[PDB]
Amino acid sequence: AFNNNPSSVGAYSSGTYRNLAQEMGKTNIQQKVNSTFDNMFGYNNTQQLYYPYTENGVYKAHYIKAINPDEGDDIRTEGQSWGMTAAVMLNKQEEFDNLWRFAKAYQKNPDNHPDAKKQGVYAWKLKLNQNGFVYKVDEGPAPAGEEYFAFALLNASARWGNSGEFNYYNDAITMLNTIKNKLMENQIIRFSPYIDNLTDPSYHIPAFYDYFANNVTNQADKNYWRQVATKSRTLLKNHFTKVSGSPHWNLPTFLSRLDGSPVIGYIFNGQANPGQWYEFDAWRVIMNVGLDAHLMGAQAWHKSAVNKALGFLSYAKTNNSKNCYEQVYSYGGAQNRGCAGEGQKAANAVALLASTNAGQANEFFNEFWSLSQPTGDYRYYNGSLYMLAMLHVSGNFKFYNNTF
Repeated sequence: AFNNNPSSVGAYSSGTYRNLAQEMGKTNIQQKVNSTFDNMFGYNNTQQLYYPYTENGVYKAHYIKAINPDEGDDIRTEGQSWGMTAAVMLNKQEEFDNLWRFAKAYQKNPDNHPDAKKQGVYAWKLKLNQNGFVYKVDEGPAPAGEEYFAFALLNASARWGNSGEFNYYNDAITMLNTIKNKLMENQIIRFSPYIDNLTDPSYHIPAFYDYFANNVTNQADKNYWRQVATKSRTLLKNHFTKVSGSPHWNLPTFLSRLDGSPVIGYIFNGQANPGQWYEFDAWRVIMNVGLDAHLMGAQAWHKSAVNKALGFLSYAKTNNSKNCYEQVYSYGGAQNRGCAGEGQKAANAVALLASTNAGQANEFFNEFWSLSQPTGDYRYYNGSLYMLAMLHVSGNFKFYNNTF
């Protein structure tokens, strides 16, 4: 029985986590969740994304391989912090520290970096030189990584304690301070440290902030993060209000102004796509809403947000000869980028945690649950979200609080 009226109390306060998959009637879920991790983390160059990093043949750490069939493989912070996240969620501590060692060592920018805006942040692109070593391809942050880096670490601490190799809890504070100091603007997460009145809706994870707050001890910082959470929901609320119907047709967008306006067209050099596109990043907004609705409780905006989004994708599936919804949508029109992949389907599966239309829910869930785990060239992004979505639909994405 899908629970078509999600609690306005969150899983976080109540300690009651939903098991979407279970509700949807499914079976052997934990197996899937586990096999999912196991494959993603097993040496098989198939679903695998977890790769060991050796230097002169002395093992160092592990990293998540952002597998690139076009531009050629690189190493991004996002997928790394995701790795750490899944690890801690599945009590895989061996793997966790492997990835965190890598991150702390190779992704991190020295705090004596000439550029202050780059200091202690995490280089978003790293690559493997033909010689065999890691180096920074791009020294600018992907603030979402640091976001999850912090979240992953707070949990790691709470789960395993900080007497091991890594003092997760301190590592976590540093990160949190970094985000405050290098990745914010009026408490709204930057799309970059260099542009202003700019955010990426897909970075907002209101519940994470609330969580951060409960895991910082001093009364000043509790407020900071509680504020950031308030503003973040507000942001998504507004953003979602703004995308309602014409001209946007209820799909969130790549970039946003802090008021929640979709950034129309190009506004800076390098910008892959126009800001008003529902694309690879925007894929995650309703996924984040679900997560939020689940953990922090479902308000109406949540419900409307996921529903209408999902609705359009549903409605669009009929508007198509190839009988699917597409990867990119501008002003409600198909940008012809092929049919939705596993990661996009995975995203929408989580979104159902705020959904209320049970019919819809079955449409979207059975579509994700039927997929086989991402393999091949485009498997980095899809597999990463597949893994996250696996924890989400299985009652395995939990907030683990530290006690003081």
